[PDB]
Amino acid sequence: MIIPVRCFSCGKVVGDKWDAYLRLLEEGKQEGDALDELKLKRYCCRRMVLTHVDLIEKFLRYNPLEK
Amino acid sequence: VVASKASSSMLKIDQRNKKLNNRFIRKAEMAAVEKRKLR
Amino acid sequence: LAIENLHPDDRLLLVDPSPVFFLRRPQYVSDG
Amino acid sequence: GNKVHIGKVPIMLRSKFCSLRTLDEVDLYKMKECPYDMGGYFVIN
Amino acid sequence: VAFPNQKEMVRPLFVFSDSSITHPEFDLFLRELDAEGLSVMDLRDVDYKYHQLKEMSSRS
Amino acid sequence: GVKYTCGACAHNFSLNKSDPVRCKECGHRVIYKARTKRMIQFDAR
Amino acid sequence: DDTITTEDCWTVISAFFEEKGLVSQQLDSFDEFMETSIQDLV
Ligand SMILES: [Zn+2]
Ligand SMILES: [Zn+2]
Repeated sequence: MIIPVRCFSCGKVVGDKWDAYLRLLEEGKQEGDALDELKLKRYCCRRMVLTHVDLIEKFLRYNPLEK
Repeated sequence: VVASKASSSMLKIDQRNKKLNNRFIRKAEMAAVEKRKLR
Repeated sequence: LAIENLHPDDRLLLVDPSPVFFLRRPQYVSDG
Repeated sequence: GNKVHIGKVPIMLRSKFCSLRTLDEVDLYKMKECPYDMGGYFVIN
Repeated sequence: VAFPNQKEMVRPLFVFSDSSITHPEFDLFLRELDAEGLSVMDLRDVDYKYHQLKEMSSRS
Repeated sequence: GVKYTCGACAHNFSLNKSDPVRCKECGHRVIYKARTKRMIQFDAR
Repeated sequence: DDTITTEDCWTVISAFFEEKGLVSQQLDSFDEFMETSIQDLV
């Protein structure tokens, strides 16, 4: 739904690296190189950013219920 | 629509990745099939 | 220019101190 | 003798006679319909 | 609407202010009415207006 | 006495248990209650 | 010409799913029923 704050397995904070990851991918870097540049060594952390699906961008497209 | 910046970036990444996959996977398959043929 | 435009002998100088068909690059929109 | 009303036939969603066949992508959100919904079912009660 | 001293005016609704009418404002309105030679609404008519507004606001 | 919110235009209003269930300004038939004024506390776990 | 690989087969399958969809049979059957079947039943 939205990038988790901590890696499930170990507990490293990965919630502050989603925007940087997208910026790096925008510049043409490969996914492995982008994850390496963010200093994500353990594959337990790498799966958190690699396999995250961002669904909040789909929930936000609905008109807000209040105003 | 006025899509958000993250969505536009994701769309660009998806287009690039689709093109790169369509090239590299096809090239690897062509490389493998000729080797399997000559064996 | 890129790695392809490099001379083949100079490419041979790039030695690690090939793609495989079953490792796709991740996507987000898929297709259909 | 003219158009006499004989009944009401339930409409399959996303079919040719459904209101969602048109409306594009943007208006599908204003109607609170998921664009991933595929139709093919009826709504009875 | 119309000021007593001034003439008739057609105004939109938002021109009025939610703030209460002050003592000098009502005094000036009374002085303008006296200058024109007009009177103030009767207390019976004031009660009739109050009942009309209460009926209208609580109507279903 | 209790607030309500329209389902289409998100307009706040109130009802007196005798008005028809309807938005005053767009005539929508579906309205929602507003959130309670009580304190809401969570354990952050 | 040139040989056809697996990726071309997946391109063709993608075209199939782009046109038809996954529930095309339900919608096609219902459209056929509404367009012509009711009139013939009458
Ligand atoms: Zn970890
Ligand atoms: Zn409304």
